[PDB]
Amino acid sequence: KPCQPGRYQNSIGQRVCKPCDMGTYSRYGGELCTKCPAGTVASKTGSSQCTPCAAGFYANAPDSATSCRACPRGYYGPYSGAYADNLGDEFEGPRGCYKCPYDFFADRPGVRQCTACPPLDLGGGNLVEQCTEDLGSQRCKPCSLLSKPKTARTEQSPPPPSPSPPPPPPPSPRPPSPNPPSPRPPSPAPPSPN
Amino acid sequence: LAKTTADPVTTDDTIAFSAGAKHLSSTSQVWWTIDYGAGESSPRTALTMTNVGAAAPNAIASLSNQYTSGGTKLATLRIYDRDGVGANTGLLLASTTVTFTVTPVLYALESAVEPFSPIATVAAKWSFRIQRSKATPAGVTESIKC
Amino acid sequence: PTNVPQRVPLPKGFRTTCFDGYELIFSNDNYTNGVRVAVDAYPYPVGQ
Amino acid sequence: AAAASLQGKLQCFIGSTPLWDPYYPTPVFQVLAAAPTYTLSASVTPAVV
Repeated sequence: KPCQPGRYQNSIGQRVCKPCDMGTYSRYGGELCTKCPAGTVASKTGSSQCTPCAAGFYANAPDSATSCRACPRGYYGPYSGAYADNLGDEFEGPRGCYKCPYDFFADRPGVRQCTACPPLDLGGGNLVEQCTEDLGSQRCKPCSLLSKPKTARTEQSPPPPSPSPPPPPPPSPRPPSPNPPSPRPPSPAPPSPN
Repeated sequence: LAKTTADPVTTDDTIAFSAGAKHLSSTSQVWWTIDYGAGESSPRTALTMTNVGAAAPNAIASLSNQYTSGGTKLATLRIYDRDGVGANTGLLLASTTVTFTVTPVLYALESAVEPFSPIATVAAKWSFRIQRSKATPAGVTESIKC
Repeated sequence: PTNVPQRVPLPKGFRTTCFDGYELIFSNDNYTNGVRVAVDAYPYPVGQ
Repeated sequence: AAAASLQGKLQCFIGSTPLWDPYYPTPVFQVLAAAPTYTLSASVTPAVV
């Protein structure tokens, strides 16, 4: 009998199936447990599936993840499959959390729509724009303060989204009806009279 | 049969596999075919069986093939016992088919028009950038007709 | 953490895991939910 | 005639095999319309340099 999903066996003739490692899933059987592919997390031992965590959160580590947690305060996650690379800027990735720079801010890891600060109103009439000071800042600050022209950082453009999966192929044609059998043997000829 | 090149990216690179046929005792002339994703060998080659069953891999011709598309290959090697040349089908003995997945190459297309809003009765030029996945194979030119 | 065995045939009572806030007990007494109905019902103790 | 919503379709062939799978939809490009006029407004700080 094959080992039920959530366990594995790596030796011929073992009565018991060992439980899969934490942060790893298994299908029906499997010689070894396959770790969660890319930006997902299992978050439990012997789990049958690695759950692809929702947008606004990032996986602890790439591939082998323990628990997806919310992006930091000055951050946002536009895609579900957001995963920290664990090398380079701690908790940023190509599909991971971004800082929503200067114009935008979130300040409460809730949504991917980083808000473009609140434009404060001095008294009743005067209006002033608010810009952050360090890429993604928690609390906005009014403009005309702290050397605006310093802002020189790279501005990337998102790649196009992956296309839709192809439709399932047509099923195998059913077997044809059995052919008719050979006709029955004729009745024996009469004997010679006498 | 085992794949030597490994990491098969469909049409990229070359897919090489080297087989080895063992027979226990009474070793004689065998006919060995190779079957790719579609089509089998017409001459059906010719195997000479020299080693004993102890020595598993015998000297089989190392045939390589360049498949197409991302579909699974399921490379079959059928060995026909009797002849084959004289319009007589041989007997399947081993077969031992192995299948290996591959990774197809996707193409990207980006469009841009000029003028950027089409005025009535005004000519427009649509420029398209075509991007290839990974890199072009070495010494391989491709002519696209769009 | 606690391990969960793959599908084992168990007659009636023995239950691998209960759901949403119930502490598994290895007893013979008849339990529904977590409040009990009868006692010394099952011949051999089973997981309530 | 000038249209508001354009949808162009391109198909490419390296030899016989096409680049765009027929199962997958053909690429569609929305390239705007109506020939908008862009107005530019300036702001300077300070006036004299």
